[PDB]
Amino acid sequence: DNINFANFNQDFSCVSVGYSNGYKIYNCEPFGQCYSKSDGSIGIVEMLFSSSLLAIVGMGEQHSLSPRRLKIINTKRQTTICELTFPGAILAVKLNRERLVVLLEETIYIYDINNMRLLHTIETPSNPNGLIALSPSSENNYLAYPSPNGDVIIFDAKTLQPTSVIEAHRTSLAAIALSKDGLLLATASDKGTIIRVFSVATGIKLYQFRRGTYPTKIYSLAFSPDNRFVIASSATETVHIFRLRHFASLKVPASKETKTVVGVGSKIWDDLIPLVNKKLVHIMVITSEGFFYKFGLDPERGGDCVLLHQQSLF
Repeated sequence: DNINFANFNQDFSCVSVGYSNGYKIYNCEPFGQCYSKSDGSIGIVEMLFSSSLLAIVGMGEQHSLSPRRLKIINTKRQTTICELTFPGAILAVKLNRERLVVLLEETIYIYDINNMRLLHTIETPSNPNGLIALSPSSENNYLAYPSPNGDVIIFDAKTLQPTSVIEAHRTSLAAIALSKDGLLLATASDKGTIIRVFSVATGIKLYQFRRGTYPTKIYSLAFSPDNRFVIASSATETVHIFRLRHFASLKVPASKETKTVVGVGSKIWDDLIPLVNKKLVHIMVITSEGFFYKFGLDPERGGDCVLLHQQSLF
């Protein structure tokens, strides 16, 4: 394909992948397949941390799979928890320990993941690019989604009330992300010149970073799990690392306008590199072509990140 879909789980410790003939789970550290399952064509396959709970959506209409349907399964018990049938293409599925959120182009569905009770529905301006962020923290259980121009609505998925409207950018968003603890929001507009970081709990703009001079498509934002860094990849295939312009950067070895998703490992590693050992933050890049590139970031010195490993998800 080489792949239909690939995403990190919530703490960047695994990657889930959908293919024309099934889905796989990979551990990031060390890299290797830890689950495989033959099936139909899989469009979305999302994890719940490293539990055995998977959320699965078909790519294309099949007998037992569809883009309009969500299957919640348990890999250990090898059972189906439920299936939910929606009135249109599922653009995104996000999860934490208290909530399941399902995104359609003009509707957000919020579930209690414990009993699968539909808790609340949100009608929205068209979100064809399927932008959404859901806090991995049940204590700070916030949901962020755009409301076009570049407004971001913050929603309290615990109390089911709106919290704030953040005027992130003048034009429509290209990318969005929340921190591990749910408390920081990072944004970029479709112009991708400026990256912003907001306090979710107060709406306060904490940071602002210039990605570059000329506009570009930002594919992906991510926080380090300690809130020390925010990362951004784009169509130029330059990935920038901003420490809360760049403290560090790296170049993804892929053609221009290759879509990427980025993640950062939670631990600092004592990598042996040409010899010295350097304690490095691991930045991971998944390309639409199914390539997995792991770079090492010097949290002290920054600069251009060394490529540590290339893997393949196919």
